[PDB]
Amino acid sequence: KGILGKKVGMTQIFTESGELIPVTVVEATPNVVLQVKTVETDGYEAIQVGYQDKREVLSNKPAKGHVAKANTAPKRFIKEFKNVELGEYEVGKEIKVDVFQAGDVVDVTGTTKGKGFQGAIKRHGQSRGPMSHGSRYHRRPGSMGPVAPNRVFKNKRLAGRMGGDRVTIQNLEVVKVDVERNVILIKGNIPGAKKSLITIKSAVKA
Amino acid sequence: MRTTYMAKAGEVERKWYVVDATDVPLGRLSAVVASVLRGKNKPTFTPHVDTGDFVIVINADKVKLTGKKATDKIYYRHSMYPGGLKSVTAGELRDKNSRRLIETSVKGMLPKNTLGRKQFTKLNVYGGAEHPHAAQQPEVLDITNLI
Amino acid sequence: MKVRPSVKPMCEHCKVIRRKGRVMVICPANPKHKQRQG
Amino acid sequence: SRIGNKVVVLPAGVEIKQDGNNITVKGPKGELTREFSSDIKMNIEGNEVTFIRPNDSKEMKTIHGTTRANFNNMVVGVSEGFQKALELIGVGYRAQVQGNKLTLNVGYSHPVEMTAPEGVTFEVPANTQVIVKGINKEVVGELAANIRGVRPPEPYKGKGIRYVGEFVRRKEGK
Amino acid sequence: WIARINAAARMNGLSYSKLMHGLKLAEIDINRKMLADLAVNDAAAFTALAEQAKDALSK
RNA sequence: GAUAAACGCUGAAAGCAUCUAAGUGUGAAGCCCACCUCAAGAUGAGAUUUCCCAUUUCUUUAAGAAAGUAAGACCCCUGAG
RNA sequence: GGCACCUCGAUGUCGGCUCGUCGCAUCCUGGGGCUGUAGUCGGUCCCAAGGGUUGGGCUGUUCGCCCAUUAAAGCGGCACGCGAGCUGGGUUCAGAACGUCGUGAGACAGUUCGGUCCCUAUCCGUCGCGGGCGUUGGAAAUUUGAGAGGAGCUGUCCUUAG
Ligand SMILES: [K+]
Ligand SMILES: [K+]
Ligand SMILES: [K+]
Ligand SMILES: [K+]
Ligand SMILES: [K+]
Ligand SMILES: [K+]
Ligand SMILES: [K+]
Ligand SMILES: [K+]
Ligand SMILES: [K+]
Ligand SMILES: [K+]
Ligand SMILES: [K+]
Ligand SMILES: [Mg+2]
Ligand SMILES: [Mg+2]
Ligand SMILES: [Mg+2]
Ligand SMILES: [Mg+2]
Ligand SMILES: [Mg+2]
Ligand SMILES: [Mg+2]
Ligand SMILES: [Mg+2]
Ligand SMILES: [Mg+2]
Ligand SMILES: [Mg+2]
Ligand SMILES: [Mg+2]
Ligand SMILES: [Mg+2]
Ligand SMILES: [Zn+2]
Repeated sequence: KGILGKKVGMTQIFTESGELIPVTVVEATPNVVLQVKTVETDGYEAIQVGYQDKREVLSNKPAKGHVAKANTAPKRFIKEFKNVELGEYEVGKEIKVDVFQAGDVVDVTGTTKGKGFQGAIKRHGQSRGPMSHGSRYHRRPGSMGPVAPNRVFKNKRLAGRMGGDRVTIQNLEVVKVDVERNVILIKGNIPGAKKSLITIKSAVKA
Repeated sequence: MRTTYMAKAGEVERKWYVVDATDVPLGRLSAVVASVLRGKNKPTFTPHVDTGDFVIVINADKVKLTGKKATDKIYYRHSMYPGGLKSVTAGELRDKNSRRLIETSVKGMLPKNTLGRKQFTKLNVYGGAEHPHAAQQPEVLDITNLI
Repeated sequence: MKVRPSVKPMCEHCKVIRRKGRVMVICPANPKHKQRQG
Repeated sequence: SRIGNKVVVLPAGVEIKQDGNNITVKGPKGELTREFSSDIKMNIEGNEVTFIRPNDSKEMKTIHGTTRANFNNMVVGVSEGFQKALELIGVGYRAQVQGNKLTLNVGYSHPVEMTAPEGVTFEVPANTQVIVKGINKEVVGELAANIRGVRPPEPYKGKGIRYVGEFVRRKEGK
Repeated sequence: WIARINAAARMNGLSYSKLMHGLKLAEIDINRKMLADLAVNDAAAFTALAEQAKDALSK
């Protein structure tokens, strides 16, 4: 099971028995199967899924031709889902949030929020040097290494661009599925800025 | 008189040979194959020009490993990250990636330069008896008396 | 198990053998006499 | 004074079917098949089997006995079968078999279930007695040792699963 | 030249070292520059030399 | 899944014994997977779906040079997650 | 400790901070044999380096003692890793004083208070980010995974069962 949606935001919900839990709202207007890949043709089995209708002027003849088989408008996000029952899927079929049920354990993937150029303290959780006692060592990344190699070993962690990484959060709970609104409520928080693409898949560890 | 022959690129015709690796020790197979790839078997051999032939190696899964090489011959590789030394045994390679076993053995026996790297591409290794290169009309290279 | 460079029979029931390229001593009488060269 | 030399006969009416390799011995208990080394030449008279080695080198002296021991083991299992008898000892240790499934209660927080393949079966004359039975000696012994291995005998009170009649050294612990 | 003579020698059922021994036994003074040239340019002549060497080796 | 120490099973050399020689099994936070991420500049440059479609001139048997273009992309501009 | 082979047209010296990385003669956790192993705790040897391996008091200290913890609070290497990354308390530059030695200037066979830590990174290396061309018609998407990186710890309680 899987679906593509957009991160709407975070809120909270009272459960039965009165517990208050944070939830992330993921809106997933029905996805469309654009292509089915099989061992015969592609060497591996998967379904290609399209989400979020896109204006025609924003699309291409190559892109419009690709979604023609599924008989749908251009789609902004196209992703593949592996390890499913291909026979149960076919081009043009729609995937809705009702595929998931409340209480299902899912894996949620997204692209972490960008943070730009960041130093090794924030990027890698390193320790500052002292702020007083004559210290002139505050937010620096630490020794580059021993003398003997006459070089710096790879994975010496330094400043650089932070965020914008694919991150998967495992074993999250589906709290509610509002099908008329195409909304899935996930307990907890998930990666990504609001309006960014979010991928919900049934937990691999389950 | 400075009349010694020198081969040119493109003038020498490169033939296609099939070598059967079945029950042939890895190194002795590679040594004879390496010579073919370099052109050492032909009188037109010219060190600065590629004049060797193409070799298809079939049945690489059945290549022979004498002694305890199957479990005690270890192929190390380093990712260049600290503690990045990775190892695999020759026996494990023969069962799962027999092309790599043959290609690695032959690679070591070729020159480590542009020409040698070019000559290595003319090697094609297959685990099993069949290859996709019938279009080249390869001919059998009998190596029983060459090893 | 005793692991030592000098493995020798300790009583009349000790038997010297070799498994997988190592001199070993095995005794059906006393498990203390079990030895492996190393 | 040589196993490889000795003669094997065929009691009752078992028949052995030869081949380049993978000899086959069949009879009342079942069918067996084993892949010999091609260096030990076998003679088949009406009811007597004799194996023959090429030379007296260490390598050939070793295997000759093994083939004859292997072939003989093939027969006695087909002809009379093999079994191992285990007598589990404990204040409340008990056994029970349902079909090809043997469930042990040997003091663990959980019961132990043992499964037999087609060539072996469990008898269990009593709940303190287990008897593996089958046609192959490697499998019977190996399975018999797994049952023993679930709870090997211990030296202070004798508890556990022991082979019937095996010597179990006991310590006079204080 | 020696490498080229070796390749041509083997094509005539002979190793380089045996060919030079056989040519020496046959009193042939052709040098390696000339032999390598015959190996490449005039193979029939190289074969005739190889046969004389093989004849000398047998004698 | 393959192993370490370790424990076998069957088994001979060596009528016995024996985990080994052939044959066969058990066995670790370790090894290879399994989980996460990057990844064909993986020059060995992979695969799949879809779009454009065979133009003009000059040289020429040339994998020619040149010119409008097609699909498409960018410049520029309003911006931001 | 011995030697005096590189460096005296200078290779910056202890401890600490920051960053680690490697070895395994393994501190913890995992597997196992023997036990003078009843059980519970242990001893000892074998395998094992995957991860983990505390905060304080005193001292410049390392070390060590102590307090309180912990599954444990391992031992070493990397110019006793790391000062063009930091600190500069210690290591007697110039001041001053004590004990001591000296007729003395001064000195240590010793102590004491106070005392300037420069450098805009060219190259390789490291962490990020672009441009070019390639990948053999030109394009827009989706991809396989050669190979690589990350992660890898563990307590306590209940139950089985007094
Ligand atoms: K590519
Ligand atoms: K100096
Ligand atoms: K260290
Ligand atoms: K122990
Ligand atoms: K470790
Ligand atoms: K302190
Ligand atoms: K202090
Ligand atoms: K130094
Ligand atoms: K400094
Ligand atoms: K420096
Ligand atoms: K440089
Ligand atoms: Mg801190
Ligand atoms: Mg400051
Ligand atoms: Mg270097
Ligand atoms: Mg001794
Ligand atoms: Mg001297
Ligand atoms: Mg200088
Ligand atoms: Mg060790
Ligand atoms: Mg420095
Ligand atoms: Mg005086
Ligand atoms: Mg002094
Ligand atoms: Mg002051
Ligand atoms: Zn003994």
